[PDB]
Amino acid sequence: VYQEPTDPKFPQQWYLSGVTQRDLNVKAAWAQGYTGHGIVVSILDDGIEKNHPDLAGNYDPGASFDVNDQDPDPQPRYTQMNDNRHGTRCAGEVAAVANNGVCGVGVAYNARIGGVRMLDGEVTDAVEARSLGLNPNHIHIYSASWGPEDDGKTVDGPARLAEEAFFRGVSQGRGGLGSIFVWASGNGGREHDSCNCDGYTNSIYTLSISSATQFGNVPWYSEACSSTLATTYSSGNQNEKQIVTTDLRQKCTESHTGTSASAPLAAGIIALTLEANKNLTWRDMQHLVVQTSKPAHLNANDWATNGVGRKVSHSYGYGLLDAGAMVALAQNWTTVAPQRKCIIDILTEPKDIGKRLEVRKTVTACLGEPNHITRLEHAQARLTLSYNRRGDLAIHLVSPMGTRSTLLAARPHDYSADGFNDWAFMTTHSWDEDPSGEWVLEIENTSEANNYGTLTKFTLVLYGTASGSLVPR
Amino acid sequence: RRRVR
Ligand SMILES: [Ca+2]
Ligand SMILES: [Ca+2]
Ligand SMILES: [Ca+2]
Ligand SMILES: [Cl-]
Ligand code: NA
Ligand code: NA
Ligand code: NA
Ligand code: NA
Repeated sequence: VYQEPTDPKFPQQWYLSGVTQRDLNVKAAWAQGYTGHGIVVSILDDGIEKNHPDLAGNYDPGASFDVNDQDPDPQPRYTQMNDNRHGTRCAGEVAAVANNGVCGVGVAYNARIGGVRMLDGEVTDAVEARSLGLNPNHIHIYSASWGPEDDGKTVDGPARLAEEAFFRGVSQGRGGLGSIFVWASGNGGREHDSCNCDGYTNSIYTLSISSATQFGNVPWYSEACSSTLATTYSSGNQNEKQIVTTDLRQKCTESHTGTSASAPLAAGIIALTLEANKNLTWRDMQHLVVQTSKPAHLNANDWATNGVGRKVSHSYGYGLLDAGAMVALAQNWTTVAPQRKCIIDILTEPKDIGKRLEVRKTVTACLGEPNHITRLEHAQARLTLSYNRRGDLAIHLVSPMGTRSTLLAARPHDYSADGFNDWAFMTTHSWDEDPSGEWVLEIENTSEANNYGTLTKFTLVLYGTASGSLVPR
Repeated sequence: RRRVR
């Protein structure tokens, strides 16, 4: 009885549905009755063409603002180079109108879509904070296909106002259930960038989303890191198809590309999921992503099975999003228990790094206390260290269940002598593991140079609960 | 740029 969209470019939307099973299984969610109705998504970017033939029907001024010019109207600034097309492309991936004879369809083609014009100007901490904190009891899901520069030498994250916006959003947004923040993990693949050097993707409050090519490969632009949660399809080489979406000047494009295309698709899938259960918290949503994402037929050299039997890759997180599985699991979902936080200061003295440093610590994870954690969610290694050439470092963290997370891989372009100042390297790879027992931090010099430095602080921060585990996969 | 697309 469900009739798939008739839009002219819908047959080119290979990532929404195919018989090949190289897709996000979005039609299966549409057939269950979930198309995004009642859900509000905002695209934080360079503006949104609110009069676009394939966005006007879903456009929501309540989900929109212009922070660059301080006005309500997020219309892009038109230039000859069409520099401000980026947000309009992202928006159509989420919520382009279906069955209207124009272009293709959004993942959540009955959701309401807005945009925050905030990248077309100097993007300060205050600009980010006003954007992330926009109308947080009307907008459900925020999508951000932007971040710190992907030059492979930057270590940067949200400053104080933006970090406050994240915390306010997950605590008080969406009626106390928490704003959903979806982040593109980055385009720094060619620079050998790591998305753990990016505090937006590295945040526990964002769902960081990576990309896979049509043929199931790690795209040239992809950044590997342990903070990535899951993956959606995007562009690859010139024999692989690309993303079909709304373009600036009321046009349709079949060549949207990069990390920028993956976050909006994830935001659309999450919109469908919220429609299936409006009572999901921001942490519920990450649990659903972990449990339902699919590694199958994604190619990587680093797939590993964690302590609860789930396959995880630094290129892909838990794998490809599966919209049908998300909405099915969401319907009878039991809200997770309140989040506990266990802070473990690991060092008793500073340690010289030299060629290699291994720090082992057996922990009880707040045994006997109200923040006792037996079911891990995010884990952070907050490191403070000095070093003469930062990009020569590789850092690994091994959980008691034997799961080895690459917190930091070598970055050939990172020549910095600034080290790390309480940088919160985050891993999702030990999700649902029991964190009691021996943790191992490994810091190594990957170069033949005679480098030198000192690890002066290692705080292991565990988040999670103490109830409700599933039998391991 | 501090932040890029
Ligand atoms: Ca404006
Ligand atoms: Ca359409
Ligand atoms: Ca990056
Ligand atoms: Cl916290
Ligand atoms: Na709350
Ligand atoms: Na994140
Ligand atoms: Na243990
Ligand atoms: Na051991």
